[PDB]
Amino acid sequence: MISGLRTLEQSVGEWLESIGLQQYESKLLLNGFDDVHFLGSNVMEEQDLRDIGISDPQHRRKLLQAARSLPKVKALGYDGN
Repeated sequence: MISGLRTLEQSVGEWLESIGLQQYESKLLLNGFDDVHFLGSNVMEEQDLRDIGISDPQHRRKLLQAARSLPKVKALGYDGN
């Protein structure tokens, strides 16, 4: 999703709360993955979400979309602001 309407200051809880996965926050926190400024750095692959607990499809594809949709991402084409 090249587009997205979100806040420029959201934490793990709130972030996951916007998608309804705040319940799995504990898993994303106990795995030292709470770093919101790493969602774009860390691999954040399916296996990563599975190792923490998120082994669901609607929970893996969602966390991967909201994670990659974040700023500071490897430019692939067409620069923007």
